[PDB]
Formats: sequence, C-alpha cells, structure tokens
Amino acid sequence: KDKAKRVSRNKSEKKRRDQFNVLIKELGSMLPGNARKMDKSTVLQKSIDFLRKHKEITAWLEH
Amino acid sequence: RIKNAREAHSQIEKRRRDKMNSFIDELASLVPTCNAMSRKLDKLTVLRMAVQHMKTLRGA
DNA sequence: AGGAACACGTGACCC
DNA sequence: TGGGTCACGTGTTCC
Repeated sequence: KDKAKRVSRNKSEKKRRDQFNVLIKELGSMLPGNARKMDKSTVLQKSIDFLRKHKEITAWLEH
Repeated sequence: RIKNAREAHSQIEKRRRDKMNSFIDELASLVPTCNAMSRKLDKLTVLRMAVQHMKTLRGA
C-alpha cells in the first residue's frame, strides 16, 4: 500500500525530466542554424560553441 | 555469459550522462550569473539561466 | 525525516 | 547485429 508514494515520486521525477527536455528544445530553437534533430548533448555542445563564438566576435569588435 | 553485454550497455549509458553533465558545467561557466556563484546551481536553473542569457544578447 | 536533485541500470527503439 | 539515445523506475546524496 506504498504504491501511492512510489507513483507520486515517479510523477515528480517525470516532471523534472520533461522540464529538462523543454529547456533543451528552447536552447536549440535559439541557436544560429538550424537543422534538427540534434540530440540533447549536441544542443548543449552547440550552445557552448555559440557563446564562445559570440564572445570572441563581440570582444574583437572593440579593442 | 552475456552479463558483460548488459554492463557494456549500462557503461555506454553512464558515458552519456557524464558528457551531458560536463556540458552543463561548461555552459554554466559561460553564463555570468552562474559563474558568479559560490554554491553550484542545479541543472534546470543552469538551463533556465542560459536561455535567459541568450535572450539578453539579441537585445543590442 | 523526508523531499528535491542526482545517479543508476534496463527495456524499447533506432540506424 | 552493434552499439547508440531516450524514458522510465527506483537507488543515493544532500540539505
């Protein structure tokens, strides 16, 4: 009769996983590009590239 | 015998988790509000802060 | 104590 | 087929 807590915990865990996927999809929809499907890691990797690149170019544009 | 196979699979799986985590850390290092932080932020916050940061940039 | 974030191992599916 | 990602349920850690 502890199924209730397990079930609830499963619901809670799923909600985090889903928020996480939602955030990933949003990062990806924001990258210069772009051609899905990148997998999650690729989205992250390409997000990193974008910020380093924007940093470089943006810095360069002065001094 | 094919117990090795299952452990192989579960190792592949850990390699991916570890890679994503490092990417999350690396991303956080690139978002100033996260960077400025003593306590490590959780993974969802880091993602939320990173998209926030990106909407910040397009406004120049 | 107990929940939120995190880590794990495995079944379903894919190329 | 091999070997990879993903969603899941549940074990582990931390506050």
